[PDB]
Amino acid sequence: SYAHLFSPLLITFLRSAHVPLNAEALKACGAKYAFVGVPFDEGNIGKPGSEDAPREFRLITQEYFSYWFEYNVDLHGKAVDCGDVSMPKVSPEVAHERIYRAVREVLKSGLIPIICGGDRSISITAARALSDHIGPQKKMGYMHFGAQLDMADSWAGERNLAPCAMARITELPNLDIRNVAHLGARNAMNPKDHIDLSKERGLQYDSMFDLFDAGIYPLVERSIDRVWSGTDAQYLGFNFNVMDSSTAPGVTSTEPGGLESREMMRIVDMIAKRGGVSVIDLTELCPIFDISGTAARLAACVIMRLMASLAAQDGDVIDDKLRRTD
Amino acid sequence: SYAHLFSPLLITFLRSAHVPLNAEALKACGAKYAFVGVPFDEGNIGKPGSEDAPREFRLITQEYFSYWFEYNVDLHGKAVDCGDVSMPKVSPEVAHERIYRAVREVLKSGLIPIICGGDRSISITAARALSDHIGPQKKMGYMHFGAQLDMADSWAGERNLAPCAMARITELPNLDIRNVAHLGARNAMNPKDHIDLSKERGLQYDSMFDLFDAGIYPLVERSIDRVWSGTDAQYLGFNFNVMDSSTAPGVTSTEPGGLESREMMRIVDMIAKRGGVSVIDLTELCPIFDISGTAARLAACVIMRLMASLAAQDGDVIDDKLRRTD
Amino acid sequence: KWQFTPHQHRGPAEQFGENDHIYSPKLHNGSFKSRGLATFMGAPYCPPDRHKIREMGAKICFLAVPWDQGQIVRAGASQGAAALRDATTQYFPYMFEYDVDLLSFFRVVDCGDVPTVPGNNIKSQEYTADYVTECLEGGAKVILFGGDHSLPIPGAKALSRFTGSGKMGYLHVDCHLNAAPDWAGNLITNCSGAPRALDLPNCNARNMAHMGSRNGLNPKDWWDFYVDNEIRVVTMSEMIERGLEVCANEIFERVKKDTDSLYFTWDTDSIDISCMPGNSAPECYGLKGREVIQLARIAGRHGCDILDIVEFCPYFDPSQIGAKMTVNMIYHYLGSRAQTLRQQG
Ligand SMILES: [Zn+2]
Repeated sequence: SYAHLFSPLLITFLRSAHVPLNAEALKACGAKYAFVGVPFDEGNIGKPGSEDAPREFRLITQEYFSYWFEYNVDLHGKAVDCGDVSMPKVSPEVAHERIYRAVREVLKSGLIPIICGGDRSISITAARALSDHIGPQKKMGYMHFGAQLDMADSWAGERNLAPCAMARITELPNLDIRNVAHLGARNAMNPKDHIDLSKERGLQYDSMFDLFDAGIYPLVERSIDRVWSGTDAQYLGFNFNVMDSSTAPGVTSTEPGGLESREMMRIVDMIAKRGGVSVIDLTELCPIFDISGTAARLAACVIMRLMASLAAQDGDVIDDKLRRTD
Repeated sequence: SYAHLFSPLLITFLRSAHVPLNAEALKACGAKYAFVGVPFDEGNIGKPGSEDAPREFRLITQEYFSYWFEYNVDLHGKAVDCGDVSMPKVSPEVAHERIYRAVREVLKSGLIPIICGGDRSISITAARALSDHIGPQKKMGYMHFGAQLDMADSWAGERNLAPCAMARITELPNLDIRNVAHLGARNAMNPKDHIDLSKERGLQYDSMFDLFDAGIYPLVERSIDRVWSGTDAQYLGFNFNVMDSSTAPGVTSTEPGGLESREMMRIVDMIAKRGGVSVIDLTELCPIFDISGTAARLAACVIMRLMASLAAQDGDVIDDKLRRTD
Repeated sequence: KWQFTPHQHRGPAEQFGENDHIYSPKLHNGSFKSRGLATFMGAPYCPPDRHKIREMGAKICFLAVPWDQGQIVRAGASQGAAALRDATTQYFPYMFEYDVDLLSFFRVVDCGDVPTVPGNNIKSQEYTADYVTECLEGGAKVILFGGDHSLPIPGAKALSRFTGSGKMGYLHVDCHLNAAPDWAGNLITNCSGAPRALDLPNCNARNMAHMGSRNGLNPKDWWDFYVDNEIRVVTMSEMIERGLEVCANEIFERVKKDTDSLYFTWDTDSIDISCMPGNSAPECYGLKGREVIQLARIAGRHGCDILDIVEFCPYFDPSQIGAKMTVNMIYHYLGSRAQTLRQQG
């Protein structure tokens, strides 16, 4: 029935069905994406709040309809929600082990994990999962949006906190540095060793100033091509402090001088042109700092528009001629 | 040591050292800038709250790392904090005499005062202090960003309230009107007598509409040249209601349709190209109206980026060969 | 009849100068810090009564329509008019950008609020139409301040009736397409402004348009309405690509072509959530601050008979940004309108 497309006559992403975190159940359910909540923040060295993001994000998504008229796409059924990875507190070794297993398990199903943190360090283990999934004879690419490089070889004596995340990810043996993009870095939360390691490893990050200097889209397109050309799987990650402060207040560490929502919506379409992605993460939403749920809404529209734009690319559209009077 | 440049192992501006308002002590301390809090609000004709701005501004600045990778500059040591000017309540003439003496004293040291209000009338007194400091044989320039002209010859019969600020500043005897700039004026908090008095004196203000019609930067450059070319000292002030409401909600009198964060950051660099400033002020931050510290954080980033850009123009950069774990 | 005190306050320190309201206050601070008994723009109160309006010679009536129980989303817009009125105390009625004294140019009056009958959308909308009728029959153009987006139903009804054998255009600027034939059977909720306008006898599809839409709070039938009736939609995407001035000017030409009157409803959720968090259903990917003022300016150059502004909910904005944006939407419309009339002689 198509009643849900039209004006009328459980806490899950997009009001989607729950399916257990089980490869066989996921393979049989008919969906293309699987939402996984990861309320973990032991990687966070800044202000708390990310642990409530998965709940807030689900709830915001429940307010949109499944139909996206700009794309002539319905998302109903495209996703399901696996709930949350359950973690013991002050137990970081074992938390990461469980996250790793969960992402391997979704990947085994063939569905695309949508991983909602929680803090940015969860990317390390989700990325390592995709690395292991595809294995040493395939090539991965990686794209991340954020204001911070997170290129700390170590931080405060540790090696897997959020500021080390790219230093660990760029070490994955089937991620060639030339297939790695990092967009939006700016302002001062970027210590000199983050730059020095980048230059040492050849990480061709696109600073926010590089982006503005290039009119944004030309340089984004180049970095999309590096990540998607000649790669077998691509990991896409968001920290919405890539956005200007006014546009995404409810994040762990907001930064002035970022992207506008209209520029991110064009960037989502540019990504969608390549016709697929293997994993999607969003981390560092921080709903206690949010006004009218601005950051959560921005994130929800970005994720849903990427789903819808990918569907439109795949020609997976609704019949134009359907009318409420059927 | 340079440990602060790198990933790790009193409320003051930038967590800087406290140094007394003392010409001799300031000259000796090594810093180039001296932060002066001025929590005076009795020139305010509008909504209350600016008294709290010096504290809230300082607190945001304590969150920043001192190293700016976009400029390759370290701000550690570049500033000290002189605390707040001691001022009586319900005695504005005496308050303004205290501000005067505080500003002359910092200027006597050769350091650049960074003066944080508080209400816009504090600029009258700081600007007069700079006028008198340089003396009758020197030429001053003055540039201010704000949505209001503040050209009331009188207001409620009074002559030194906030909306009178530009009417008083443009009377300083070593400030030629040709060396005065005012950028961003817009909307209806600009009564006809402010326009008339501007025309009468030949104040060549750049309205927000004029700036947009010009694509902003071609006109800002022309006004920067008028203030810096051929003057001996330059006064730069900010009311962050020059910014679009979206990126400055927490100001005394927020205004829609203004500068966005990236545009002000480009303006800061264009100013820095001129290789110096004599006084920096910011007034009318109003934290009770702020949305997740947005205005205060934009203000902080503007001020710190101006310091960094200025250091970069001066070649005061960090040795690139320096590495962590030294 | 048409009398106001410059800078509000009477008693011993009253001001009486004929133009004192366009200048810095002289004996006191007026209402810039404390609101007192402020009307919209400090204008005279005038009951919404064709006799009183006519006799004052008022050419602009500000009327609030706080009704917020005609809608499907959440209540709140009932509180917006008070925040709007309060916000006008932070401005003069003189706009230097147009060199116009709005208050004397238009002889603006504040007609207070349209009364409501709680729980009764039918009768509340009848009140609204009757009240708007008085302002029109009094010889004024109208600024209507919502209230939920049910407003253009009685609003356009009234203007349609007043327009008679003439023809009326309708413009709708909204994140949301608002073209439900019905919503769970109800023909006159906030979701059906555009279909209810097309039902008017002198409102034709060729003179209707929508601008500003985006995102997924837009069921397919709302889009199908525009396709099937050949009504132009300019999405937010098209406005960004082709440019605001280009699109706005095309659309105003469209809706005014061979019409006698134009109704323009403007939802505050057309504005990007970064500039307007205080809204019943706020949305990213919208108009930026400068673009809101530019659209207002363009609308003022073309002119409309009724402008409505809806869905502002001040409870969900902790700042003054929402209230002051709504002031500017009105003041730039009026400023540009006066500059245009004056240039036309
Ligand atoms: Zn709407």
